[PDB]
Amino acid sequence: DDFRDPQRWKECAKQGKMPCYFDLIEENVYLTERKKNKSHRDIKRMQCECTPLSKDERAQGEIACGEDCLNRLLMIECSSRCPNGDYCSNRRFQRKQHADVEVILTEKKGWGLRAAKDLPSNTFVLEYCGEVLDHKEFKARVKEYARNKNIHYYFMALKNDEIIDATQKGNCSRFMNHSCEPNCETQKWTVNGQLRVGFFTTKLVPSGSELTFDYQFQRYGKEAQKCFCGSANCRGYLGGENRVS
Amino acid sequence: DNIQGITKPAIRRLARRGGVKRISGLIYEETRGVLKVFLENVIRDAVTYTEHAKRKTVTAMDVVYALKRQGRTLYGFG
Amino acid sequence: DNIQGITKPAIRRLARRGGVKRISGLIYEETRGVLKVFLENVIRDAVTYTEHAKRKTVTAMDVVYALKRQGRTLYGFG
Amino acid sequence: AKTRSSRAGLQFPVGRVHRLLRKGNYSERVGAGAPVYLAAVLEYLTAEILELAGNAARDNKKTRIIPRHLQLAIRNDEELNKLLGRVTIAQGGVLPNIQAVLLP
Amino acid sequence: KTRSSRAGLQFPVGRVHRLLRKGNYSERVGAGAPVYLAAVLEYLTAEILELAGNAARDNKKTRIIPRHLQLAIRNDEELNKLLGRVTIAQGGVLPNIQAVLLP
Amino acid sequence: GGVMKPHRYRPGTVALREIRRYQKSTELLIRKLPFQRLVREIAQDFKTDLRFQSSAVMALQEASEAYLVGLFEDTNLAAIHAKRVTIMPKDIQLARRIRGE
Amino acid sequence: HRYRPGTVALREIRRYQKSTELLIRKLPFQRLVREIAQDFKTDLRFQSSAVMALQEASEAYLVGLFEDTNLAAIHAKRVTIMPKDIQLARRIRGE
Amino acid sequence: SRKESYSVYVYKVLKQVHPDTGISSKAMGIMNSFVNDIFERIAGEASRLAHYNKRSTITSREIQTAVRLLLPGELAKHAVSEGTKAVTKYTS
Amino acid sequence: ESYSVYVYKVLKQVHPDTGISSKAMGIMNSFVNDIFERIAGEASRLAHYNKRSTITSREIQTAVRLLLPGELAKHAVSEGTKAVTKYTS
Amino acid sequence: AEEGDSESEIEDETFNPS
DNA sequence: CGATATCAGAATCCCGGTGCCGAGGCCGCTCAATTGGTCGTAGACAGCTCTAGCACCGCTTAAACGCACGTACGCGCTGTCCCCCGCGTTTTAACCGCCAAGGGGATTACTCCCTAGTCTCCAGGCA
DNA sequence: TGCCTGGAGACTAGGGAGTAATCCCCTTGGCGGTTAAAACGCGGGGGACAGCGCGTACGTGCGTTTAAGCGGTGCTAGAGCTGTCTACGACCAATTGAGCGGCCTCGGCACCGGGATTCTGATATCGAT
Repeated sequence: DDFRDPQRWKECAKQGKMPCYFDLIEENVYLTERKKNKSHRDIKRMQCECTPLSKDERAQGEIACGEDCLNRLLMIECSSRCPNGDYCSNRRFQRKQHADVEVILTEKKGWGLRAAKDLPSNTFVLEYCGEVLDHKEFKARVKEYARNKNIHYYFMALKNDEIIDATQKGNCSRFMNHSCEPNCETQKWTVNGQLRVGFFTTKLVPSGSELTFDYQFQRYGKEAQKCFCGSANCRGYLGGENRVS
Repeated sequence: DNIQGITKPAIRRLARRGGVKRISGLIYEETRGVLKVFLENVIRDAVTYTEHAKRKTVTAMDVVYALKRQGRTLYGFG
Repeated sequence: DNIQGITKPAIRRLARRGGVKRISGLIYEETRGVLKVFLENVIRDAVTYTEHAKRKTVTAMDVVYALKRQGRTLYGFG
Repeated sequence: AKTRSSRAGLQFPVGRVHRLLRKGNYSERVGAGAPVYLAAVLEYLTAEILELAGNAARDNKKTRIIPRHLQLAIRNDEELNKLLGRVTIAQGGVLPNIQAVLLP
Repeated sequence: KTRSSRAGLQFPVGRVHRLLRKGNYSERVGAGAPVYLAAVLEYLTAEILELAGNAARDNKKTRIIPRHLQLAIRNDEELNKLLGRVTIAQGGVLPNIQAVLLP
Repeated sequence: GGVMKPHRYRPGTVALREIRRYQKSTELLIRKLPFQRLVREIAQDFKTDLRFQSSAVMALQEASEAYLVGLFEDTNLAAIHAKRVTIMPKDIQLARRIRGE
Repeated sequence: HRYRPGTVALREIRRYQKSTELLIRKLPFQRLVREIAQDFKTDLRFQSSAVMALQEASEAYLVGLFEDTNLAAIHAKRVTIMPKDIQLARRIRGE
Repeated sequence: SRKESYSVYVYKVLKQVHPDTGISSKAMGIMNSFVNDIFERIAGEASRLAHYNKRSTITSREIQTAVRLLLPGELAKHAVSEGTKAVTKYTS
Repeated sequence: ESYSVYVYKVLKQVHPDTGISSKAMGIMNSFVNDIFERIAGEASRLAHYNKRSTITSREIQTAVRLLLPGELAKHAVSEGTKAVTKYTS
Repeated sequence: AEEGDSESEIEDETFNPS
C-alpha cells in the first residue's frame, strides 16, 4: 500500500493514501553543517566494557551489548570502534533497523501509525528524521509558513541551537500521533556524537494496534489548536494560554 | 577570600571523577573546607622547605617534598 | 587450626573496648579473617628480619621493626 | 670539664645525641649546634608528656606514672595526639568514649 | 666494558653504586649491592612498562602516556599495593562505577 | 500549532554520563587560574611576598585533585552504605574520620 | 531480676575501656602466632616479649578498627555492627 | 654489655616537672621508645633536608627546620624556642 | 641526572616499537628514584638494626623481600640473584 | 576509516633523547 | 482506665588492713664524653648571568551563573519478625606454680678478604 | 668539531665480617591443680529491615554573563652557580666522671574486706474519662 516510487501520484496535497505527492526523506538532513562537533574528541573512547564473544554467535550465542551494555543504559549508541565490531546490538540507528508499521487514517484529527505485528516493550520503532534548523531560519520558517496555510507543523526542539523540522521532508515517523495514554515515547539518543530522537515502545503492542506517544508540545503561534484523541483524560488544548518562545 | 573560586561545577566535576551520582547542596562548603585544610598543610610545609633553602620561589621540589612528607608521594614533577 | 582460639567473648571484649554496643553474629568469623590477615602481614616481616640476622628466635625488636615498617609504631619494647 | 649538657643548661645527653647523629649515618658531618638543639627539643617533648602524665597520675590518685597515664596524656592533648596518632602504647588501653546514639 | 654488561643489565650500576656510597645509606657499600639493586630497579621498570605498553595497545595506541601507566599500575593488585600511596600526574582513575548507581 | 520536545533525560542519566566523561579523561578539573589564586592566598599567611614556580602550582593541583577524588570515592562508598545514593557532609566527615584525618 | 537489653553492654564498655589488660587469652593467641608463623620459616622460636608485642599491636589494631566500624554502623543509623561495617572501615582505611 | 637508655634523663626531667612523682619501668620503656622514635624522626628529616639542599653537614638549622616540619601546632613554636634557648647558652 | 635513557632502552626490550611521552618518562624517572630510595633506606635500616657497617647484596635482598609484594618479590629476588651471579663471573 | 582529533597527541610529545 | 511517679537489689565505689615486689637509691668501675690541639674542606660570602616568574592587556568563548520546574530521592513513621542480649548452668582449658633440658643468642680471639681511598687510563656523549 | 668527565683497572691499608668455642639466658616442653572463662540454651526486647507515602531539593535544561585561557609584550627579582678563603668539624691521645650494671631496701600499689551510695528496673497517687 505504501508504494514508495520516484514518480509522484494523484493526491490532494495531504500525503494520506499515497505518500508520494510531496517529497519524502529516509534520514535527517542538515542545513548549517558544523565543524564544531563532539564526535572527534568526547565520544571517541566511551565504549562499554562488554567482553566480545569470539565464537558463540547465531547458535547458543547471546547478543553482544544487551541490557548489560552501559552505553545502552546511558542512551548512547556504540561507535564504529565498539569492541564487538559489527555484532553489536546497540547500533540500531546506524543500521537503519526499523519496526514493521503502517500509515492509516483513524480520526478526523489526521493520519497515524499502527504496528503490523506483535511488539514487546522497549522496542525501537523509528528515528525522528527531518531538517535540522539553526537560530536564524527557525524563527523565519515559523513566521513565513503560517501564511502558507500549512495544516500541521513538525518543529521539535532538539537543543538550544538544534531544532528538527519535518515539514518539507520526513520519514514514516512524522505521522505518529499524540496520546495521553501512549504506547511509545520520544527518547534522546546520542549516535557517534550526534543527538537524535527515537521512538520506543512503552507497553506490549498487539498486531494491528495504533502507535502513539505523548506529544510534549507547546504553542508558539498566535493561533490555537486542539486534540481529538479523547482516550480517558485528554487535555485537548496545547499549553493553555501560555506565551513561551 | 579566593576559596570561592573553587566553583560548584568544578567540585561536582571532581565528585564525578570520584564516581558520585548525586550531590547534596551543603557539600560545596564542606569540600571547600577540606581542600583549604589539605592545601594549608601542604603549603605550610612547602614554604618550610623553601625557607630552609633561603629561596623565595616555591619550587615543584618543595611541593613534592611537602607531599612526600605528608605521606602522599607525587610522580611527574620529581 | 588455632584461629578459633580467638573466642567469641574475646572478640566481643575487643568490640566493647572499641565502644561497640551491639554485635552481629557474623562479626566473629570476619574479625578472625581480618586478624589473621593483619598478623600474617606482621609475622611475614618479623620473620624476614629474623631470617636476615639468621637467628632462629624472633625477638621483640623484630616485631617492633615489622610494625614500625607498617607504620604501626609500637611503644613499650624498644 | 663542664659537659656539653651542662654548658647548654639541659638535662638530656648532648654527648650521646652527638654520637647517634654521627653514627646513625644521617649525614657526612654533624655541626656542634645540631646535637644541642636536638637534645633541647627531645627534652621539651619529654617534659611536655611528663607534665600531662603527672597531671593524669594525680587525677587517678597514683604516685607513679604507668602506661595508662602516658596514653591519657597523649590522646587528650590535640598536639601530642596529632604528633603520635599512628603510635600504639603497650599496656595503654584507650580513652573512655561512648557515642551519643548508643547510650539511652 | 661497563659493569652493566657484566651484570647483563641496561641500568647504570656505576650510578647506583655511586648513589649508595654518596647517599649515606651506610659507612661503606658492598660490591654486590649496586648490582642486585640495579637489577631490581630494572626489573620493576620492565614490569611497569610491560603493563603500560599492553594498556597502550589495548587502546590501539602506539605511545605510552601517563594514563597508560596509571591503568597498568591500578589494574595489577601487587603493583597497586606497592604504589597505592602514589599520585600519578595526568593519571586519573579506573571507571569502577558502583552497581547500585546503574539503573 | 507549535514546537514539541523529546522528553527530559531521566534523572541520573546525565550524572552517569558525566561520570564516564570525567573518569575517561585525564586533565585538571579545577579552573587553573582560580586555583592558582587560592594557592597564593593561603601561602600569604605563612611568608610575606612569596613567589611560585609554575610547575609547583601544577603539582599542587594534581595533588589536590587526587586527594579530593580519593576523598569522594570513599565518601561515595559511605553514601552507598546507609542504603542511599546522595553524597552528604556526614559522608565526607565519616570518610575522613575513618581514614584517620 | 534482669537488666534490660544493652544495659550490661554499656556496663561492659565502661569496664573494658576503664581497664588496660589484654583482652585475648595469652595461650590461644600465642599458638595462633606460632601456627601462622610456621608458614614463613619452620619451627621458629619466640621471645616471650615478641608474642607480647604482637598481641599488643593486634589488640590496638582491632580496637581501633572496631572504633571506626562503630562509626560505620552509627552512620547507617544502626546500633548493631555487621560485616559490611568492618569491610567499609577497612576499604576506607585502605586494605 | 652496657646498653643505651634514656632512663636517667627521662627521670631527671620527671623530677623537674613533677618532683613528687615516680615512673614505672613499663612507662620508662614507653618513654625510651618515644625518645628513640622522635629522635629518629627529627634526625631522619634533618638528613633529608641536608640531602635536598645538597649539604654535607646537619647544622642547628637543619634540626630547627626538621622540628618545624615534624611538630604540629604551637608545640612546634615551643620546641623551636627551647632549641634556640639551649643553642644560645651553648654559644656562650 | 636521570634514569630516562635507561628507561627508554628497557622499553625497547618489552615493546620494541612503542614510544613514551616526556610526561610518562617523568613518571618513570620519579618511580625509579622512589623505589631506589625505598630499597636503599630500608637496606640502611636493616644494616643499622643488625649493627653492621655495610649494605651487602643480602641487605638489598631483604629490603626487597620486605618492600615488594609476594610474587613480585620472588621475581625481583631472582633477577637480583642472576645479576650478581653473572657479575661475579 | 575514522580517527580522533590530533590535539589529543599534541599536548604530550614523545621523549627526545637529545 | 491514665501520667507521672515509689521502693528492691545487683553494681558499684569507698576507707581501711595487708604484704609483696619493684621503684629508687646506692656503690664500682668501665668506657665513652671531654679537652686540647691540628688539619683539610664545606659552605658562607661576594659577585655575575638570564630564565623563569610576574605583570598588564585584549579577544574570544566555553564556563559559570541564575532561575525554571518536575519528579526521584531522602526521610519519618508503622509494623514484624528474628536474632541478639542477659543470665544460669555446664564444660574444659587458660593460667599458675615449680621445674629441667638444651637450644642458640651473646661473647670472645684470631683470621682474612673485602672495600675505601688512591692514582691512571680512556670512551660515551654535550651543543 | 673535541675533550672531559665519569666510570673502570690495579693496587693498597686496615678494619669489618666471619669461624670456631664457649657460656649460660631464657625458651620449649612437661605435668597437675585451681578456678575462671568459654561453651551451650533459652526466653523475649529491641532493633534490622521492608514497605509506604510525602515534601523538597536536586538534576536536567535553558538563556545570559563573566572571566578563564591564549598569546603576547615587557620588566627584572632572584635562581642558579661559579670562585675565595676561613670558620668549622673531623680526627686523634690523653684523660676522668657519667651512668650502666648489679646490689639491696621499704612504701606504692594491688588486693581483700564490709559497708554506703548508685543506679536501674519495677511498683503506686492524683488524675480523667
